[PDB]
Amino acid sequence: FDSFWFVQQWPPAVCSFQKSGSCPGSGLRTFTIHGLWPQQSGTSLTNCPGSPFDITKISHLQSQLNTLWPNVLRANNQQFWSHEWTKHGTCSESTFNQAAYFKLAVDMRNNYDIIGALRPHAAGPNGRTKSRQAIKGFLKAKFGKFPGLRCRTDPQTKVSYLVQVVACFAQDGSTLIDCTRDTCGANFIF
Repeated sequence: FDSFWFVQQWPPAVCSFQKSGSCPGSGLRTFTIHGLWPQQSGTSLTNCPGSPFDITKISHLQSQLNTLWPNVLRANNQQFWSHEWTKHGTCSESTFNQAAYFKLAVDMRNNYDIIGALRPHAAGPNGRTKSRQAIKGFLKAKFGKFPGLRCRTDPQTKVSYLVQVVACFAQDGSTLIDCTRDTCGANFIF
């Protein structure tokens, strides 16, 4: 792999697309971790053969993980961590074992406070229209590089909502680099 995509999601927006059934994320008011995806040639590496998920290897991080990496769609956190490790984590196992991988994600989250970067410039979430250029600019100002913005379109109203923010990292897992792909248009609701 040549880089990492550190993906954070906005729980309320994510759950807004679940028009049936429960969605624990409906009540969260902070960006949470979706995942840390190893990349190669502008594409996500997935389902690499590797070690099976082992909860005892990340036992010392259970408090941080339950707070920062909750399953927002269902009330089973461990299953979410297991799914993310098997689908993405195994692809960077040659240099980051399971314990270091989850620690990386937690550290990244603690060092990339999205709302904290937006709040002072009146760009915090308020269910109103925001500009892709403005949001990317504010984040670049605070963190030094351009983030990747991901959106989803409501099938009923055709309105676009910001659901995830990506921070791109070099393969060392600490050097921030510019992201180059957004799925958001010029404007979206946040």
